[PDB]
Order: sequence, then structure tokens, then C-alpha cells
Amino acid sequence: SLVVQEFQHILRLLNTNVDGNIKIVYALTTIKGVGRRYSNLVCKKADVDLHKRAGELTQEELERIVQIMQNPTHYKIPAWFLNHTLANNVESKLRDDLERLKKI
Amino acid sequence: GLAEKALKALILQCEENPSLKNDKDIHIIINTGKKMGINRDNIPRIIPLTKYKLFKPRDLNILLITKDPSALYRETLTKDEHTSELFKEIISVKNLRRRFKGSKLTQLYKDFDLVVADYRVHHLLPEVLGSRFYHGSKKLPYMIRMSKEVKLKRQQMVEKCDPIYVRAQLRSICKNTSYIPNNDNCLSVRVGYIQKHSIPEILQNIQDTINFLTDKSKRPQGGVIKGGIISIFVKTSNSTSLPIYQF
Amino acid sequence: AVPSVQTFGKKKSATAVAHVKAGKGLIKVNGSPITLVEPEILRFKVYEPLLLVGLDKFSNIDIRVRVTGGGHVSQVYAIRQAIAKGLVAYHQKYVDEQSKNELKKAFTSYDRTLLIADSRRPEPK
Amino acid sequence: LREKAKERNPDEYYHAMHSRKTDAKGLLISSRHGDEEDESLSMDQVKLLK
Amino acid sequence: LEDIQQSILKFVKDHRYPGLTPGLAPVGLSDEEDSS
Amino acid sequence: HDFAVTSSTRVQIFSSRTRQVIKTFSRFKDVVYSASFRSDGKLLCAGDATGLVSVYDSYNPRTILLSINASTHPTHVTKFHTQDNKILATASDDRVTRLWDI
Amino acid sequence: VKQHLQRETQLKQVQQRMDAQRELLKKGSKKKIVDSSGKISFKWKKQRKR
Amino acid sequence: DYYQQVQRGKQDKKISR
Amino acid sequence: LDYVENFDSPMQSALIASSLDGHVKVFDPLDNFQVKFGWKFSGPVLSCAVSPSTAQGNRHLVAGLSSGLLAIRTKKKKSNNFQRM
RNA sequence: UGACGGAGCCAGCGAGUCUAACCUUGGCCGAGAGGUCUUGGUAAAAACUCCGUCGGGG
Repeated sequence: SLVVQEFQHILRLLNTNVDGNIKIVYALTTIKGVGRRYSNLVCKKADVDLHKRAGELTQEELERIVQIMQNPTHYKIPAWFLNHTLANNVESKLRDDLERLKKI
Repeated sequence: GLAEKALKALILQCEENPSLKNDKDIHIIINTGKKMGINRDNIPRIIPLTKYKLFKPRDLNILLITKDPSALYRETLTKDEHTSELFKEIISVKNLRRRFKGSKLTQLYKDFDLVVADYRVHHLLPEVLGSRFYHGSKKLPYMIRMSKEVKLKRQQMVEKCDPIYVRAQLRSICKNTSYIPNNDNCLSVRVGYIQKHSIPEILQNIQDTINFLTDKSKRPQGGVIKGGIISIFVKTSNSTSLPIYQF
Repeated sequence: AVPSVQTFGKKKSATAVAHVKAGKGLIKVNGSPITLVEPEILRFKVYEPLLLVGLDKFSNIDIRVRVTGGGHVSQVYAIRQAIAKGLVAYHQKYVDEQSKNELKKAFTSYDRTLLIADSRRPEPK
Repeated sequence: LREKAKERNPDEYYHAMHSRKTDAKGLLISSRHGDEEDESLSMDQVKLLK
Repeated sequence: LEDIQQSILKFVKDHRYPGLTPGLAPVGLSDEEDSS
Repeated sequence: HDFAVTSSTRVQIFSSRTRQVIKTFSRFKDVVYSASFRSDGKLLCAGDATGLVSVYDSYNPRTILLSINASTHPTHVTKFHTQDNKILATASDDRVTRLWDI
Repeated sequence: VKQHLQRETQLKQVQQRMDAQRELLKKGSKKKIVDSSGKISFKWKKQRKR
Repeated sequence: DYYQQVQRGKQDKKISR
Repeated sequence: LDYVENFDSPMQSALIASSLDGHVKVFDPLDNFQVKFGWKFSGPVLSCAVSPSTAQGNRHLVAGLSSGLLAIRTKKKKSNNFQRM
């Protein structure tokens, strides 16, 4: 009467926290500001299911992604996948001009 | 013999000078004797580089500008996966006109590093992509055959696309460089890059360029220079010229 | 010749010309069948001069329309006015006057602006 | 021309209205070959020409 | 005078876009197959 | 011709004549436990472990049409009444089952 | 001589096309048959011209 | 030490003209 | 467990029961529940269902398996002148 | 009280041989005026319906 099987909370990667219940692309873009399709690429690089939760997906595929992200220029990944004292002068010029006129 | 001397000197002073620190190529001035009789267009004819590859298609931002319905080309070049990582953006010209007017255009200019258009749309393009693209030889949009099919006269040409061929063409474009003809006698090709390769690379590049331009065959592209070649000045954009080979 | 009758419909700045000639029973609008008049919510605004008077009266004539001007909703109202005036005018011409009367009673009891122009001419109060 | 269009009188009848035609877009269609019979041919003339 | 005397007894050109043969991409075998 | 099959946090509608996926319901917080179409075929009801059920229009994955909060304990079983068409009989893990009227 | 020859074959073909049309004009009960290749042809009904 | 040399070349050529 | 009645079969009724061993075994209440047939899907099994009695198409049998596996087994199902002559 | 793609779909006024920028890096020719080419930087129908996608700000 037992069923067999194969989790964590908010996780930490690359000295940053990564979500727990949003999907993998949004996780990797929360990793700082990189592109959604770039994360889609990296997920294909993992050969990971795209629409798995962030509470799944164990530490060995996590570190594989860590390797890939810390080495973008090494697995043939392009960089686009990666990424009034003058106003003092003009007010002085103004006052001097208007001195001159209102004097004349 | 003098070329390397002039080259190293300009290299040194272009990391030194403030205004010269901000630009990243080298231009070559071939001054023919007689003018090339070819009236100028912006169909940038391409020259090959045997020894060295200039840029990397896995480094450059690419815009691709195609024919109307765009269904076929978009799905195929996205789902082939030998080009899925290749193009930053795919746009048909109806979308381009309907989406980009004003100075969002200039936003696209500064954003995208190289623009490539379908061969039968290039002539229509200069309106929509605007005027500030057609400055010099920096971001002149190139043109590529896409379906690899000839329209025999009075025949409905099939509409098709093969991603292998398109990535072959783009690898050619990104690996070598391109000139553009003049009604006058002096032209300047784009060669080199600051940090990406060095003096022997650029010297062999120069030799291959002048050899191709002076090749008496390859008549639309090789056999082009008419008269005696006078000189070649090496310079970046904001520089002063450096003289080479005055005989 | 052909038995053929032309009518006109009109809302804010649209126009719609219907030619009705005796034929086999097709209905087209700018060179496409009526079942693709576009805004797709108001398709039944266009179908109601058909389904108020039954399909057979259109089984025996070939109604063919062209519109222009205006926007979505205006072209819808011009099409249906032109069709309704087209069907009742052909019936007066090339069949009986009684069936002209029964048609026009149907369209008028349901909605008189199938037949007369809904001109909101201004008012200075 | 704009003043004439303003006093058009939309009841005028001239007799050559039976020969001359128009568009759907309003302005009138004039033939390039001249006369009321100078539009198109017949089968006996076309056979002899062939 | 044998070919033409046999008669009496017996680079993608286009029509309408001639920016092409000036502007084509002269691809190569290395340019095709070098899997980057 | 179609059948629902649950997963972890994902209710899928597979097809029958093409035996492939059709549609994906994936707006659930924790893992989702029972999925069942109605009598007439219109609605799908799905109860998950947070303790809320959602009934929403099958073949229309974007209208979370009526979310009924059952007990705070998980609701393992959420079924629609067959004989009637509008009483959702749900269960729970709270040892108490309920007949809601939708 | 060769250029004369090509002129002659081309005029021959133009006369082939023109002659087929002239006889489509004449009479009879034709039938318009369509080949595989795209080429059309006509085939007359089996009847005696009177 | 070549850049300023050719600068002086250009300058002096044109002022000589 | 699942029960399905009046589908085009020599069995008028069938009851298919599923038992966490690969074993999905199919029984019938007109021959007093004697075992009729059985598949052995690999892992333990959590659910089974056959497509209903009004399928009118290719019927299916799906079983869903405790390691995250579906196994699906599907049973499929000139001239107008000339004529008037 | 929505983003993001694609895809469909509809106006009414405008029609004087007149309609339109600024800097720049250098080459060539000319005795000069300037002419020709080259290079970089800054200024200038929509709604609507349809299909998929998403679910505080420097």
C-alpha cells in the first residue's frame, strides 16, 4: 500500500535567489535580466522539459545550467543571446544682455 | 615595408587619443587612376577573404527583412534549429512600415548590428528603413537569395526556403567584407577590427583585397578597377589618413 | 436581355449598390459570398433581410452587392438596406404586386430602416 | 468649374445621353477609337481579317 | 563551320531584379560545411 | 473523443483521433489531484491540494470560471453529479464531503 | 544560311497557330480537350459537313 | 612617431598651395 | 477501477481493474467476474480508463503509471453525357 | 479599466516646374572659386474584430 516516486523552497543560485513555483524560463530570466528566448536556448542546451515547475529539476541539471551560464562564450552562444554650469553660463549671458538693453 | 610602421603608429595613437578611442574598424583608400564608370547604388558587392574570417555570425545582432506573408520563412527559420539561434529578428516589410515610423527607426539603427534583406525586397526598402541607414558603408543592408530557385520567364516561381543555404550565405557575409562602387576614383573598403585580430591578419587581408579588386576576371566583381592604382591609405573613421604605396 | 434591378443603400458615409438579376440563388458581397461579411458580430444584422422572409425568395435570384465608404458598422447597415430594397423592388418588377406587399409588410413590421434612410439630420433646439 | 457644378440643375436632359456612358466612380468614359460603332467587330469581318 | 554546317542539314540570372548577379552571395564548400 | 489526465500541477486534455496533447491547464499552486468533465461535456472540475477547486470551461483554458474554496485540507476528489447536471459533489481530505451547488 | 533556316521554322510555327485558330472560327461542333502538359486541343464531333 | 609627421605634410602642402 | 457497458463487443459489459503492478486486468459481470484479459505495464499503475460506450471512433485504453508514464493502446476503426447515355 | 505577437478589415477632406535639415573624417582635380567621390555624428489611417503567448518604476 505504498507508492514509489522520484523538492525545495526558494532556492539560491549564482549568489541570487531563484523562484520556486514559476517555470524555468522565468527562473533563468530572473537570473539577472537575460533574455527569455536565451533562457529557452539554455533549456534546450540542458535538454530539459520547458514547462516543469521550479520545485522539480534537481541539482545536477541545475549545475549544468550554472556551467552554461557562467560560460556563454564557450558553448557557441552569441552576445545578443548575452548582452549645468552651462546653464549658469546662459543665465549670466541673459542678465548681461538685459543689463545692456535696459541701460540703453 | 612601411605599411606595418604606419599601422603600428596609428594603432598606438588610436588607443591614446580620446576621440579616436571610440571607433572600431579600419578603412582602406584605393585611389584608381581613371574613375570607375559604375554608377553608385547600395547593392554592396562582396569580396572574399581567404585567410581570415572577420566577424562571427554567432556574435552579431541580425535583422532579417523578408517578403510579404512571412509565414513560411518565419516558421521555417525558427523551427529548423540550424538557424533558430541565428537571427535576432524577422520582420516582413508590411510590419516594418506599420510598426516603425518616426525615430523608433533610429532606435532600430542603434540596436541592430547587421541588416539583411530578401533580394526582391531590397530595392523597395530605402523608404521604410529610412535615410540614416544609408550613411557610408556601416549598416547598408545586404541582400540574399532565399529560396535558391530561378524564375524562368513567364513561369510562376515556386516559393520555398532552405535554412542550410541561408545560413551558408550569412556565414559568407559575416566572414568576409564588401565594397560599393563609385562614379569617382577613390573608394574605401571596410577591413579590420580593433581588438579582434592583428597586423599579419590585416596585412594579408589588404593583399587579398587589392588582388581581388585588380583581378582581371570575375567581371561584375573582380574586374572592376580600371587604370593604374595609385595609393592606399589606412585610417579608422575619425582619424587622419596614413599613406601607403605611392607608385 | 436579363431581368435586372439596381437599388442603393446608405448609412453615415457608406454606400451599397445591389444588382438583382434572375438566376440560381447566390448572394455575394464585393466578390465574396455573403457568409463572410466581416465584423462577424453583425453578420446577423446582414442575415436578417434573408431570414425575415425565408430563403426561397433568394433561391431564385442572384443578388450581388458592392459597398464603399464608412467603417465597419456603417458598411453593415448599407449592405442590408440595399439588399432589402433590392428584393422588394425586384418583386414589384418581375413577379406580382401582392408579393411586393407581403415582403414590405415583413420588413417594415420588423424594422422600417431596412427600407428608408435613417438620416439623423441635425436639430437647432 | 466649381460654380457650374453648383448650378448643375439635376433635371436637365440632353439627347446624347443615349449614346454616352459612365463609370461606377462617376466620371464619364470616352472611347479611344472615336464613334458609336467604332468599339468592336463582327465575326465575318474578323474571319476575313484572319 | 562543322557545328553550324551540321545545323543547315539536320550566376543565377533573372528577368526583373538585376541587383542579383551583382549582389549574390558567392558561397563555398568550407562556408557550407564548417559546422560551427 | 477527448480525455483529461492529471500530473504534477498540470491537467492535460489529450485528444483521441490524434492521440496527442490538445490543451493544458496549469494555473494551480500546488499539485492538482482530480480532474473530471461534467455530464454534458462542457465544464472541467479540478481540485488541488491547497484545498480549492476550480471549475472551468473545458477546451477553454483561460476562463477560471468558478473557484470554490473547500476545506483547508486538500480535496482529493472533485466530481460532478451525473444525474443532475449542476451539483458538484466534492470530497476532501478533511474527512467530510460536500455537495456544493455551482 | 543557318539564320535563314531559323527564320523559316519560326514563321512555320506562327502559321500553325494562326491556322488552327481560323479553323476554330469556321463551323462544326468542337470539343475543347486539355492535355497533361498544359497544351489544349480541339476535337470535332463526328459529323459530315453537308 | 609618424602621425604628426604626415599631419605636417598635409598642413604644409595646403598652405604652400 | 472502471466500468463500461454496451460497446461493440462479444463482451456486453466490461470492468477493468488496475493493480499497481503493471497489471491491468479486465473482468465481466455476466460471466461472474472471471478474469478475461490482462496487460502488464511496467511500473506500478495508478489509473486506467477505456473510452466510453459512445465512442463512434477509435476506442482507447489509457493507463497512467506511478513513475510519470502514460501508456496508450488504441483500437482504430464520368461525363454527364456518359451517364445520361 | 491590460501587455506581446501575428492575421483579417474600413474612411473623408489635401494635388502652384512646387516639398524642404545640420555637422564631420579624408581622397581626387583646379592657379582659385569651387567641383567630384569617401567617412562618422546628431533634427525630423487608428480604433475594432480574430488566433496564439504573458500574468510597481530608476
